[PDB]
Amino acid sequence: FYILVNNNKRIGIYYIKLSIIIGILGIVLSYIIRVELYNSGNRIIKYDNVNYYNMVITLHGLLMIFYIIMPGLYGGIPLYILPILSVITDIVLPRINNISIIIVLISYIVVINSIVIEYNIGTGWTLYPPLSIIGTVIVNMILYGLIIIGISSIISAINFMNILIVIDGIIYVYIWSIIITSVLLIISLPILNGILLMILSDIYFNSIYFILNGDVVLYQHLFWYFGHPEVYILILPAFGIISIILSVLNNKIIFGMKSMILAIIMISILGSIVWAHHIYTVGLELDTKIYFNNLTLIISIPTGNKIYNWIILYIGSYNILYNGYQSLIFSIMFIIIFIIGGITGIIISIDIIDIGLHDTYYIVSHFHYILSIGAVISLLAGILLLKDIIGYYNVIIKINKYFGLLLFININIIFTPQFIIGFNVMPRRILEYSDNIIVWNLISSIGSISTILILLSIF
Amino acid sequence: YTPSFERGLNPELTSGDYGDMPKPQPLIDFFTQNRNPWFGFAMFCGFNFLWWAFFGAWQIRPLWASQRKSLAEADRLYGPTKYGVGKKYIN
Amino acid sequence: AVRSQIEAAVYKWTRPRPPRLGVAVPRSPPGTGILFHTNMQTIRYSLSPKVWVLVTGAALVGVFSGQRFAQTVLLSKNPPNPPRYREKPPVRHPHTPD
Amino acid sequence: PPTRLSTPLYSEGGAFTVNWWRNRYGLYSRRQTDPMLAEFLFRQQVKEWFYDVPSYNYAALVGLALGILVAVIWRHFLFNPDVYVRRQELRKMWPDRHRQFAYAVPYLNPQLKNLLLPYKNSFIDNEPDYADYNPVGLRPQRVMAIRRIPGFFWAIPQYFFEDPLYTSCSTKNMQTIYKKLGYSEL
Amino acid sequence: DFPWRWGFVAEKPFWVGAPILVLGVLCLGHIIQTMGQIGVRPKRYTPEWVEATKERERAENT
Amino acid sequence: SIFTPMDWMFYYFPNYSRDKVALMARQIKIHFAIGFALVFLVYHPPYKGADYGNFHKSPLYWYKYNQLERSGQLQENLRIKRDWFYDEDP
Amino acid sequence: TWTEIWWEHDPTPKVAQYRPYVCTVESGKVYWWCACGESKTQPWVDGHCKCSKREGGFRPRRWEPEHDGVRLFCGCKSCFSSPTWNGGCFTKWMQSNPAGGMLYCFAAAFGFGTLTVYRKF
Amino acid sequence: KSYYDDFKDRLKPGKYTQGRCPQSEGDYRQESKTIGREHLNDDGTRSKRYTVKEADALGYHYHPPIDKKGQVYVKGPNTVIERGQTWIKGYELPSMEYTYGPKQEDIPFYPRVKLNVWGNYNLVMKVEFLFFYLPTIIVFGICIPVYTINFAQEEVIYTTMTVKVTGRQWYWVYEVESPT
Amino acid sequence: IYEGQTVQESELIPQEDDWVIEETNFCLGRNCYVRFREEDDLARRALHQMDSQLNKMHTRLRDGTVIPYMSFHPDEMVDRPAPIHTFSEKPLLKWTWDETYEEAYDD
Ligand SMILES: CCCCCCCCCCCCCCCCCC(=O)OC[C@H](COP(=O)([O-])OCC(O)COP(=O)([O-])OC[C@@H](COC(=O)CCCCCCCCCCCCCCCCC)OC(=O)CCCCCCCCCCCCCCCCC)OC(=O)CCCCCCCCCCCCCCCCC
Ligand SMILES: CCCCCCCCCCCCCCCCCC(=O)OC[C@H](COP(=O)([O-])OCC(O)COP(=O)([O-])OC[C@@H](COC(=O)CCCCCCCCCCCCCCCCC)OC(=O)CCCCCCCCCCCCCCCCC)OC(=O)CCCCCCCCCCCCCCCCC
Ligand SMILES: CCCCCCCCCCCCCCCCCC(=O)OC[C@H](COP(=O)([O-])OCC(O)COP(=O)([O-])OC[C@@H](COC(=O)CCCCCCCCCCCCCCCCC)OC(=O)CCCCCCCCCCCCCCCCC)OC(=O)CCCCCCCCCCCCCCCCC
Ligand SMILES: CCCCCCCCCCCCCCCCCC(=O)OC[C@H](COP(=O)([O-])OCC(O)COP(=O)([O-])OC[C@@H](COC(=O)CCCCCCCCCCCCCCCCC)OC(=O)CCCCCCCCCCCCCCCCC)OC(=O)CCCCCCCCCCCCCCCCC
Ligand code: HEA
Ligand code: HEA
Ligand SMILES: CCCCCCCC/C=C\CCCCCCCC(=O)OC[C@H](COP(=O)(O)OCCN)OC(=O)CCCCCCC/C=C/CCCCCCCC
Ligand SMILES: CCCCCCCC/C=C\CCCCCCCC(=O)O[C@H](COC(=O)CCCCCCC/C=C/CCCCCCCC)COP(=O)(O)OCCN
Ligand SMILES: [O-][O-]
Ligand SMILES: [Cu+2]
Ligand SMILES: [K+]
Ligand SMILES: [Zn+2]
Ligand SMILES: [Zn+2]
Repeated sequence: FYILVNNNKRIGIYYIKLSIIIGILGIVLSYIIRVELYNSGNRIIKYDNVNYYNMVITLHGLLMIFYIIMPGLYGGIPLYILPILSVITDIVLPRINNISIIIVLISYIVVINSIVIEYNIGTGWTLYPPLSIIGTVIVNMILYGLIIIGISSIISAINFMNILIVIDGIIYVYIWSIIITSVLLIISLPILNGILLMILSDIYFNSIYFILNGDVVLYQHLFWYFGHPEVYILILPAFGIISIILSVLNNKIIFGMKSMILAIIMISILGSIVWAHHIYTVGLELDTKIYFNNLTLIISIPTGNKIYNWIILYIGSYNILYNGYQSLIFSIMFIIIFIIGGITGIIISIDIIDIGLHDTYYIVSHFHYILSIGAVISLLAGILLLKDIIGYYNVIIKINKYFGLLLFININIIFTPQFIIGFNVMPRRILEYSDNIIVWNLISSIGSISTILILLSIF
Repeated sequence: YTPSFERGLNPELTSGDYGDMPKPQPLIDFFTQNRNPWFGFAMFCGFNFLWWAFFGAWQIRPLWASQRKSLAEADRLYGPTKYGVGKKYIN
Repeated sequence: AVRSQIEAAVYKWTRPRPPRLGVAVPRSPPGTGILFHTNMQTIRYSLSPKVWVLVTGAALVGVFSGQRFAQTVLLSKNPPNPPRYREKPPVRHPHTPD
Repeated sequence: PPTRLSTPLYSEGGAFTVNWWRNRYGLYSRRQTDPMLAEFLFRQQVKEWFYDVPSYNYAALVGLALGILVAVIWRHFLFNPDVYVRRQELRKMWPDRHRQFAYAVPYLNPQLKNLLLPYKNSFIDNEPDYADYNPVGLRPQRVMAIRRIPGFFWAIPQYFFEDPLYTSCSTKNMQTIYKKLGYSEL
Repeated sequence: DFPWRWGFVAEKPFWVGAPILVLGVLCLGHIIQTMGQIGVRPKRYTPEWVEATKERERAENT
Repeated sequence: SIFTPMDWMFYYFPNYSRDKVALMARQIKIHFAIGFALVFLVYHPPYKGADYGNFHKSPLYWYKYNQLERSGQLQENLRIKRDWFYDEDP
Repeated sequence: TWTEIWWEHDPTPKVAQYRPYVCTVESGKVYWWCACGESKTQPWVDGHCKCSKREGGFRPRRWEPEHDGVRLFCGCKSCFSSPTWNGGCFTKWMQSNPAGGMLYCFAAAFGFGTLTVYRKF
Repeated sequence: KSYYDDFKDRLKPGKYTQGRCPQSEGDYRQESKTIGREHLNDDGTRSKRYTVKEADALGYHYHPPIDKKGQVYVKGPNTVIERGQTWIKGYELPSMEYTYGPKQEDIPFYPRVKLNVWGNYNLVMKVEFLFFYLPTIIVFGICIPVYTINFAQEEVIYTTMTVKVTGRQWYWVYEVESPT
Repeated sequence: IYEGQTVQESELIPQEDDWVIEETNFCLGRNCYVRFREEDDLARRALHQMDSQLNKMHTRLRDGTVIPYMSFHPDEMVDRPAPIHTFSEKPLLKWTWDETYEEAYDD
């Protein structure tokens, strides 16, 4: 059979396959954006059809996060190797594992069908009210997808937590990363469901939470209470993969295993109580802003320890071993890229600096370096490491120095200018812009078209 | 390109019979890769990408000569007064 | 001539003494010679602590001495700003309706 | 860390000790099925986690972060005027909430604000004392600090009396310049 | 075991092919996006409009 | 302990650190109190810290201050360099 | 200094040259590198040195290029990336002549400081 | 040498694209009629009947493997008795040339070496300490500036003029006090 | 931290003056994509794949003992590609201790 299969390793493959398929739509949406931003004036989107652009950015953000990266890093690799890293045979809850991947597909079909049938309007991937609750039915459809996706995420989190009961070996660092990510989902998802229901209530049940005398900022607190743990849920599995790749490909025992494990735990605890650095410009109390700013900076301490522990893993490795394997290059590239993304995150953590850089392309570049480069490269690196175990072929990616170099150069061309544009300044979620920002936007656009061409070379 | 034989700091250690094994060469060969024209083309290439990445494409300047001149005149005639070396810069 | 004397003096003073091992290892049996071969994974050649300091110290002097050289010879100081005189602003904004 | 089960582990009395940890570690464990095996696994975990020197660094960090977290939460409820828990003031119109207004001024003047506000001149180059004077009296009059903020502020001199232009850029001098022209009052 | 395209590329030295590919890919990207705007001449980029902006900047001391 | 490598704590204070589990708890408790104390003793106290007439002047302050005071730099530094907007055009 | 002061049970090479040997190499051909510094066909084994005779722990070092080109080969016989050169020849020279190393490092540092300061300033 | 030439003979270039003739010439979709291959298609792939339509996991072709005595066939080891001892000779995998193709000669030498481990416990602990507190010191250096700038934003100022700004879709409305 | 096994001086004394560390090659050989035979059907290609497993390979020392393929994690212990059912017999994680009981010995 193909749909009835409960084998966890098969389901892991399905997660990877589905993420690539949905990735194409996400890439298409991303390509539409940079083509439009090539220069001032409409290029592929009519001025009378600006609503479509708002939908493109809204779906680009939603699909890439919930439908592409999260299934790939939290559903794909973990379902394949996690029961193997544990001494157990298969996943604890086989039937739940089957329904989780099916749920992800159905939610994807609902989302894309809504593009085709409903009027195309957008409110951003964060769905801030009141804009989200004064829109058309496409917003209702997107909410159903998120709620449905939430069901799959929570049941998958329950599945991984049960490994603690049955694990017959040692809890490796990678296993810890998945377990702690599951803990974050369990504590953050129910809060997300509650606020999403309130959005539906206003949209569909004549609720008045998001009109005058009802604080709209209420949504931002509850949403970001899940929002920031989500970004840490995306990256923590990537950290686990990097730890395995560096140790395995260098024949070096992981240094400071317990320090690595405690760093992951510390990040989750801190990541659950710093959500309001997304709300600096709303006008919070003085003491509130100081607290979140102070605690946000503290997240760098555990994150820094992991970076240094990774570096010493690569240092001193035997020279005779060939170092040009794509998996090793991607793992090393992650350290270089993540540091850039994290440092810029610390810059925008300072709230007064953030006043100028909120809702600008500097924030875009910040999370693209971490997610579009780092997370993707970590997912690529893990899949490459498991090529023999997974057994896929008909691609030239294992030893391809051209692909690694071209990818690194061109992605940096896309997003380095966006840091510069942030100070110029160019707002986010914008289709037109002043003529004097064209040069930097043009350079990034040339970077985007180049990256897409490179992907065709792997086949 | 029939490269030369560099004996080295200690000529005695390069005094044996090399047979078919390659013989040591001057260091200039390494930087030219034995004057491979494609290394020299890929070399001219290397400098172009570097230049674009740090200073922009200066190969478009010959086509931008006429429109740059008009921009310079506009700044001098109508733009805010420049002082000293500031006159050298036009936005 | 002077270079040779100073070169010899630094060479003699920098010859390393046996390390004070920070790990618990046995004493090699007396009369034990070479047992391994050159195909073993290469072990990086590391400078002794004295040599590392001297070389590293020289670079620090070089880099900052070069910085001072550029600032005093290659670069120039700002001349005083031009005097500020009362000027006539434009009569009208170019977009003022007529 | 002993390597023989015959040698006992020293334990203190209290709610977080070796004995306290042993009693609870194996409550949910399927692997600690007999004394010998249970002790071996218990000492294995204790050795791996509690005898790891770098682990104690994270223990300090979680304590500090949680301590701040609890204090800020508690401070808002206790002192923030805008936070209501009792209902007496919420049953009256705004002008009648006299008891709640008592929190306003003291909550507006925390110690740290008074200490650090004078150090604005480490950031602002021109007129760092533009907002120092306020005749209303809700806050103290501010006086610029005499030293730079410790840390990463190497751009400015260590003390402001070393800067030849510091006094010329003060709000007082600029006010003198513009008043001489009749340009503005401030 | 590889198609012609990879056998051709993988035969050359990496630092011979790599710099050429980087330049080539960037040039192709620029050319592709320039196709849709051949001969487009907005008025705001004409010399007359450029001068007017300079007049505005002088008046506004931008 | 604060800013202390615990290997030093293990070595120099064996009896105190004999119970590692208890030692870990004290590490958490001690740093919890510090964080709690900072908010309510350093930040919270109202109407305090406004005695700007009592700025601390460390010995390094006086060393540099006296050095410039001895010469004319201190007087020159404090002098207002410019108090007019426009220069006179000849 | 691993062989010199730390470990006395690994073979210790003789420095043939404190500079790399430039050689043209061909893909699909195997080369043998002298690890003792006494071969007369440097940087390759000549058939008469210790490496060729398998004497005193010295053995030839197998090497094969991926692509055709000109490559640098270790002459100091202690480069971490041996047979290929990575700069260990200069490092090992500084150990032998630390006074000279200071002069070179100072000069290199001086140039780097001037250029970096001049451009940024 | 070129190792590909050693096993060139084994690799005969293919005839059909993707390894199959057109279904009209040969119907690879049908189940094979060869005895003992009823579970396979003609081209060798597993038949849909075997894997889907009549899958044993669904109750088709019920055949318990275990026998009455609770035993299943097990292949014994290759035992040898010599020197007054019973020995077992392990099964060695075939030469990698047979499975992969390249001739197993001129293999580069990779010696045995034990794990590369960082030593000097005392030194290592200090490095771990620095990894934690060097970032902490940097954070402390930022903290004081952060407090100061936050206070500057919220400082109470003696403003003399008020401008009210209202955001609407999609324009800005400004309300100002008209002079008397 | 782990710094290798502890060694006593007596353990380093050789029984002959000509002893040197054995030069046994731990490179398993030259490999590439597993190359199947067109004549082999699905069943026999499966046998071919099972006979090309690197994790079933080892290096035999001079005393007859073998150092096998080893990995830090059990992910490298299953057949490549991973079969449907991997760990039919539970992998054993061997711990060591100094405890002993009399029943195991005989005098
Ligand atoms: C009290 C009141 C009472 C009221 C009573 C009222 C009753 C009402 C009843 C209501 C319920 C009705 C439904 C009941 C279901 C019953 C299930 C059951 O028991 O089945 C047994 C039955 C067993 O079958 P069988 O009879 O033994 O025969 C099976 C075969 O012989 C061989 O066996 P097999 O299982 O191997 O074969 C199946 C499989 C075999 O075929 C294959 O698998 C083909 C090979 C793979 C090719 C590569 C595919 C791409 C990679 C995907 C990777 C991820 C896969 C994840 C796992 C699979 C998820 C489906 O083919 C399919 O079934 C189709 C596979 C589809 C894969 C989809 C992958 C993603 C596609 C992405 C699309 C991107 C474009 C976007 C736009 C389009 C969006 C739609 O199940 C099946 O095998 C068939 C299931 C068919 C139902 C599927 C329904 C899907 C609905 C989707 C939502 C559509 C809504 C929106 C429409 C929009 C259109 C544009
Ligand atoms: C701006 C000029 C642009 C020129 C156009 C571009 C031309 C192509 C250049 C390609 C270079 C590729 C190098 C290999 C990759 C690097 C990997 C690596 O480091 O590992 C090697 C190796 C590791 O062991 P391995 O196993 O043998 O190597 C593994 C490979 O990855 C295995 O990789 P594989 O299998 O592909 O094999 C690669 C193999 C074969 O490699 C090759 O085929 C490359 C051969 C060298 C070609 C260099 C041509 C330079 C042309 C400069 C033209 C300047 C004028 C431009 C116009 C200006 C107009 C104003 O590489 C080697 O044998 C390694 C040689 C050591 C690295 C040498 C890199 C520096 C070369 C000299 C650059 C000079 C730039 C001057 C700029 C002045 C501007 C005014 O050791 C090292 O890591 C080497 C340490 C670094 C040594 C070089 C230090 C830099 C040179 C001095 C400063 C130059 C800048 C001065 C600026 C002054 C401004 C006023
Ligand atoms: C004034 C108030 C006073 C109140 C006093 C209250 C007193 C309460 C006493 C409590 C005593 C607990 C005793 C049991 C200890 C645990 C034993 C255990 O689990 O046995 C294994 C047992 C399986 O039996 P087994 O066969 O022995 O297992 C063999 C191993 O798998 C094979 O593994 P292996 O042999 O390789 O390694 C052994 C060990 C290896 O692991 C360990 O040994 C870990 C040891 C440390 C654990 C933490 C202890 C507390 C540390 C101090 C924290 C103080 C914070 C103070 C804050 C104050 C603020 C005001 O494995 C495990 O422990 C596996 C389970 C780990 C679960 C972790 C879940 C995430 C929690 C966060 C981690 C802890 C972070 C602490 C802070 C870090 C920063 C400093 O596990 C299970 O039964 C699994 C059940 C899974 C259920 C999941 C769903 C639960 C519902 C979730 C709701 C949301 C949770 C949100 C969490 C947020 C986290 C950030
Ligand atoms: C004498 C020379 C000059 C000395 C200067 C001294 C300065 C003071 C330092 C202290 C004194 C040092 C004295 C050392 C004495 C020797 C001691 C010793 O033991 O010697 C033997 C010892 C070992 O000997 P051995 O064991 O025999 O092996 C020797 C081998 O050669 C193996 O050697 P190795 O393995 O040690 O090789 C080292 C190599 C190893 O490095 C790696 O392996 C790196 C691998 C990752 C590469 C990542 C590339 C970048 C990625 C960017 C991401 C975005 C991509 C965008 C793409 C766009 C599209 C194309 O390091 C590097 O390549 C340097 C990387 C430095 C960071 C790079 C990033 C700079 C960012 C700056 C801020 C930018 C702000 C921008 C603002 C706007 C624009 C202005 O060797 C050394 O210690 C060698 C040290 C030499 C280091 C020189 C590095 C210079 C780099 C300058 C960067 C300038 C940046 C300018 C822009 C600034 C803007 C603000
Ligand atoms: C995987 C995704 C991911 C990850 C890991 C992070 C990690 C971090 N993020 Fe990010 N972030 C996003 C995804 C992510 N973020 C997204 C998607 C948004 C925009 C959402 C939206 O608005 O739509 C965002 C937005 C965002 C904002 C602005 C929110 C707004 O106002 O709009 C800020 C502000 O501080 C921030 C901070 C941080 C910090 C401080 C970290 C830290 O974890 C980084 C820590 C890492 C380092 C610091 C580098 C490693 C450490 C060292 C090299 C040594 C120690 C360094 C120091 C002490 C400085 N993030
Ligand atoms: C995982 C998340 C993810 C990923 C990969 C990307 C990838 C890219 N994104 Fe981004 N993007 C977001 C998440 C992501 N993005 C979010 C959350 C926003 C904010 C939404 C909002 O404004 O509300 C955003 C916003 C955003 C904007 C701002 C829109 C606006 O405000 O007007 C732009 C503009 O160019 C952009 C461009 C790109 C480009 C050019 C790429 C890529 O082309 C970069 C290079 C990548 C490739 C060439 C494809 C590589 C392959 C994969 C990524 C799939 C791999 C799959 C597997 C391994 C299974 N993105
Ligand atoms: C949320 C409102 C729910 C109302 C419930 C009513 C029932 C009351 C009993 C149960 C709830 C506990 C609160 C009881 C309070 C009794 C005393 C009282 O009235 O206090 C009021 C006073 C403020 O009221 P006002 O005077 O109107 O405001 C002045 C300016 N801010 O309330 C408080 O300060 C107490 C409210 C908070 C109590 C809970 C504890 C606060 C700290 C939580 C820390 C959380 C972080 C983690 C802690 C870890 C601890 C191990
Ligand atoms: C039987 C099990 C019961 C479990 C119940 C659990 C309940 C809590 C679940 C999580 C939700 C937390 C409540 C949400 C708190 C929101 C507070 C908020 O947004 O307030 C901020 C101010 O809040 C703060 O100062 C931030 C404090 C951070 C609160 C975090 C609480 C939840 C933390 C959960 C982290 C995970 C658990 C950690 C456990 C210990 C780890 C060691 C807004 O301030 P202003 O808009 O300026 O208004 C001020 C006056 N006008
Ligand atoms: O979100 O960072
Ligand atoms: Cu965040
Ligand atoms: K546009
Ligand atoms: Zn030799
Ligand atoms: Zn060398």
